[PDB]
Amino acid sequence: DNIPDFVKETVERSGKNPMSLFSELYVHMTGNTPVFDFYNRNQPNGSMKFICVVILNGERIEGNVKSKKKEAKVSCSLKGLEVVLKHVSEYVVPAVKFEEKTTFFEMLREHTYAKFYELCKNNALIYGFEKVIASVFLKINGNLQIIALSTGNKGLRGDKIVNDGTALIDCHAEILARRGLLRFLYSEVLKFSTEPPNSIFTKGKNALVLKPGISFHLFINTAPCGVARIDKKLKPGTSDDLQNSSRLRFKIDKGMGTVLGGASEFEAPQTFDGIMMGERMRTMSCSDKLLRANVLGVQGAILSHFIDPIYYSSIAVAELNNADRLRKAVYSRAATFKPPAPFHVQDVEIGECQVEDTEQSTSAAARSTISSMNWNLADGNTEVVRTSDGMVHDKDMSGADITTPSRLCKKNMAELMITICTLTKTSVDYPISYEELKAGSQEYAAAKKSFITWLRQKDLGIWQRKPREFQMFTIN
Amino acid sequence: AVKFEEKTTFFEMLREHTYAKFYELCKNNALIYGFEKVIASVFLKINGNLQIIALSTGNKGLRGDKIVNDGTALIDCHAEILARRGLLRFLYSEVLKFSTEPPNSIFTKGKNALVLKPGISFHLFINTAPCGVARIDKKLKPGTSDDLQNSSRLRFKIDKGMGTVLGGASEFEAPQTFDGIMMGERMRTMSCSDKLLRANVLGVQGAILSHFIDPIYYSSIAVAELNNADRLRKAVYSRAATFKPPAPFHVQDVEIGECQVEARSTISSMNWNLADGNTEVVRTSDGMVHDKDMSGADITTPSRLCKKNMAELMITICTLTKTSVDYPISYEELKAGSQEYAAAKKSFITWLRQKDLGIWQRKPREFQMFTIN
Amino acid sequence: DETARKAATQLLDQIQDTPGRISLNFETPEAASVCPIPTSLNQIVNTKWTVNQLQEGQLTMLLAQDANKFKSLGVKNIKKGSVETQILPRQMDVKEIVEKLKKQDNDSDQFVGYAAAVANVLRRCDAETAQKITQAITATIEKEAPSIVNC
Amino acid sequence: TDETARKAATQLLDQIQDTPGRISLNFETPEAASVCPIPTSLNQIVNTKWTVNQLQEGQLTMLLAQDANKFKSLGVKNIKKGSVETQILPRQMDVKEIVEKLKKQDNDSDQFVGYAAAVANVLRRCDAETAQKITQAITATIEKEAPSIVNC
Ligand SMILES: O=P(O)(O)O[C@H]1[C@@H](OP(=O)(O)O)[C@@H](OP(=O)(O)O)[C@@H](OP(=O)(O)O)[C@@H](OP(=O)(O)O)[C@H]1OP(=O)(O)O
Ligand SMILES: O=P(O)(O)O[C@H]1[C@@H](OP(=O)(O)O)[C@@H](OP(=O)(O)O)[C@@H](OP(=O)(O)O)[C@@H](OP(=O)(O)O)[C@H]1OP(=O)(O)O
Ligand SMILES: [Zn+2]
Ligand SMILES: [Zn+2]
Repeated sequence: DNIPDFVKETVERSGKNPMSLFSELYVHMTGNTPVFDFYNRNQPNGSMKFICVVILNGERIEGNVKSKKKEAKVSCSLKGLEVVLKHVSEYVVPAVKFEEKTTFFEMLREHTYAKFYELCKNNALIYGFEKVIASVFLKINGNLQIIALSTGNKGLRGDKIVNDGTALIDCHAEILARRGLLRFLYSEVLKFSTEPPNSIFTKGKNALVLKPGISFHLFINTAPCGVARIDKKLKPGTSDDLQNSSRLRFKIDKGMGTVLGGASEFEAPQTFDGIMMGERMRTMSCSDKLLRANVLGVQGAILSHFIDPIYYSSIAVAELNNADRLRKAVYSRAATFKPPAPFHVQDVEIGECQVEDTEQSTSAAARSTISSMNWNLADGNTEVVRTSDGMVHDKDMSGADITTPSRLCKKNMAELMITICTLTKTSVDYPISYEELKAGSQEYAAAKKSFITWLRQKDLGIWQRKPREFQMFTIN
Repeated sequence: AVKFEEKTTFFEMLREHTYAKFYELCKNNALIYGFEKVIASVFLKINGNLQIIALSTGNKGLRGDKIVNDGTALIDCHAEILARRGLLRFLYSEVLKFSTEPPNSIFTKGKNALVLKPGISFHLFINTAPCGVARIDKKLKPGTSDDLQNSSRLRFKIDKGMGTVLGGASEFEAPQTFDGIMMGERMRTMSCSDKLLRANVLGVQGAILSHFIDPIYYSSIAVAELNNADRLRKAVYSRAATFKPPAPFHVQDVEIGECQVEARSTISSMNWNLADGNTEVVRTSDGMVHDKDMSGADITTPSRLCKKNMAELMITICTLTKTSVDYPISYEELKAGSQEYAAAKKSFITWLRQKDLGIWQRKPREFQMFTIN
Repeated sequence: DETARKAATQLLDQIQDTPGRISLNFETPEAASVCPIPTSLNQIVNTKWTVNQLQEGQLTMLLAQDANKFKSLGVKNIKKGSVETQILPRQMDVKEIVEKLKKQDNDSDQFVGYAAAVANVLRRCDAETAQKITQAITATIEKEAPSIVNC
Repeated sequence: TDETARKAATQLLDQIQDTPGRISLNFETPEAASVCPIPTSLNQIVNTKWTVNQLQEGQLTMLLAQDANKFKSLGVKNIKKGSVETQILPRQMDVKEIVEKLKKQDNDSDQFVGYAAAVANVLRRCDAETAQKITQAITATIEKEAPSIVNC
């Protein structure tokens, strides 16, 4: 063929058509936008032709001479894509931060992007995913190491829901960062099982506890969706607007924003069949999920069988003026809640980055992307998940898509926990299900129930729980 | 200037009087010069006596990043819509006039609500064809096969742009969200052709004013461009003639008229109202009134036509007429309080969806959750 | 047409004399034909109300008045719970609807697709036709499924 | 700016590029500590033997590669738990009274979700032949009652 197969490979794997892919890659390679030179060829009997010639990297990328502008320009785009994949190189960012100020969170901002671009070196297909990106860092005595890294701003479609837990439900960046943190915590539990000195855990009174000084810090390159975003308006509001601007919100599969609920509105539980019949699945907003994280811990229900609750010590958002309303949304809405005993409402430190208000990038061409990467230190490799169905789409030897569950899905988390239980000789019931395993954490279940009940009784709203059949699958 | 009589010159008379009134206003305030590129007006007619009661200019809308949650910003500043809003303020003034001088008002105590005195009718004039279905697309091809149906579907205005886009796209299936709109999602506002259809179905009075008065309908719509009467009639009446709204409402068969007489994208817009009697200029980008002092500063005031101002006027009306209204109620609940209008609007939107005309693009609930006191 | 010219000039002069107000000359067929208003709006009423009841600043002058001058109107503007739901279903293509109506391996999909297609067909269906479809479906289900749903 | 502070700042910026994802703040000089001040609540200086170098990329993959003999017990017990109801194997096959009500019920402001769910439920439990013969009847009824919807 006159066009290299790598052009088709890039077009297919990037999820972008050749014209859009050429437009994107020309802008990422040089400082200009493709312009087509409409040359014409005349036959002796009279004819009109177009070539739509584009010049790039000093190479003549003259396309096929054809009747109209469309086919000639798309052929020139194909050849220009051949050119951009030739001369192997890609855009990178040097550090541009300021010092001596409150730049610790800015240190977290640069190291998140710097780590992401390092991953792009080994896997070129994740380029451009960093428009919406979150990461988790582990700190001890001034030493910080990135733990989890993820992108994405979209959720599972209602058509693609499954009862076996193989699909990622919410592929927002911070949620996937928390899931990568969960995988890292599982790895650390295993390490404590084999090498207690080298692990971050130590034997507490009733469960594993973090060694002193070890902290976890969440960074998000944009404000989490929900009331942490709805409060961008600096005007304080009048009276009832304060309570109105603090109620729970839920997400739509693809909506870039969130929808406020009501006072006993949406009290009817979601049903699996309803979502399949066409009802839009409701997922709690990332602001409410972060409030839940700072009330109940980030470790989740399953890890509570091994470890004591773990909380984010700080949450950083790449916005210049976010300290007040992010803190309100993330901590203050439940500051008066009293969890049962192992848990507490974490007074998370709120940090602001500098240099760039990142939401310029998060709002441009980030709506188009439908796939999300996730990286964590425990696995050490990147993974791309198509957010529409929330599962990994690899390429077969003979073509067509083969689709496999992500490592962050419910089934894989349950399998990892069962593997740890087998290795550490922990006795578990054979016929348990995913829901029964999570319900097994008595203290965590009680704390979650009390938190939901308190949110209801304080008029904050109704927590939009998923249908029970999302989690009835048996692991063993 | 001058045009030939002996013809169907009633609508040309409307056009001439609208332009004369606008230029009379421009004499009093020269800042509004040049706004008449897209102008609309509402006339009140009794027997052979005609009087202009509302007037407006403008062909743009609110920007997505300038939205507010307290209802102080104008969402759509197209000339047709602001003419209806000025008519709303005029109708408020007439309700108050009835509450004190029943003989001197246009309203009369009906069976269960105020009704117009016999012979009183309202007529809408527009400088150009309303955006959407009523306005012919210079692109594509004349309606054939499936595109014939698309010649009658609902169209949405798009902020930070011009023209109306068709529905049914993958992005337009999802509901509008306040945070989504403000951070960069395109805010969808229904086109003037579909808004005129809603005006012909549920009336021009709106939900809040429907508490006191019976539905009020345009008796005629006049547009200053010819060879398009049938297209305008299809947009505003025909594509909903089969709809059967609840008892107090009906689909008005407006009389479409063409005037004898057959470019600029200025940011500001103006509106005039007989009830107020004074012109008002708003900035269409943010839908707010901008003034100045000591030859500087950017003092900004909500428009008289905004949701908050309409609610305040409504509450003042209720106070003067001693009408009992709940104290903690909000704008969203006040509009929903009118049972008949809410049911009719819900039925109309459902009917539009079922007969495959499109999904009516309702604004996020946060646009109207502000309380009134 | 001498008086037709008179009426035409009177109407033309009226745009400069009292802009925004039109007073057509009725009760004279030759002068009435100068600006023939359309028959759809040609209703003449002997009502005592006239255009002169309308003047600029109407609302401002009414607001700045004693509160004792306003009589009672309709009462009890009671709130109503705004419909909380967004567009509740997801739309799907009619071509996709027909595709799931004809597939017969649906037992592999656990019959979810067929029911979703039926729901989407019924959602875009008018109330009477939807009621008839529901009745027919229930009747044919009862006919062919005794001891399963029928009792 | 002091030479030591500038040196510490340049070291931090260079470490951004040299070892992405790893941050090593410097405390042996209070001037150097002023370059990147940690929040006072986040400082929490504690003497410890653990170091950040104990974290290796892909540690989970290597850890699972070891045989089970090197893993010691954590000293815990895991027991399932009260999941509400059994709402038997999915509150899917819902009790026959619910489908009887849903099929009978007329007010479908629910947007036909419940009725279609009931239709699916009764369809599933019928045998292959019965369910097969019902579906053509349903398709035919849809096609004959509302041709404009389906045959367009
Ligand atoms: O990490 P997320 O994607 O936000 O998932 C969480 C998580 O589910 P996983 O079990 O998948 O981690 C929760 O579980 P906990 O670990 O906190 O117990 C919880 O699940 P439950 O409350 O049901 O135990 C919740 O789900 P729900 O939506 O039901 O509140 C939610 O899942 P979603 O992503 O589905 O929101
Ligand atoms: O003057 P418009 O711009 O056409 O405003 C209307 C109006 O809203 P307000 O009168 O409150 O400004 C409508 O309300 P009704 O008076 O007809 O009840 C309606 O609002 P509802 O649907 O809530 O009734 C609609 O808004 P929507 O787009 O949500 O349909 C629309 O507002 P916009 O054109 O400004 O969107
Ligand atoms: Zn989110
Ligand atoms: Zn318009």
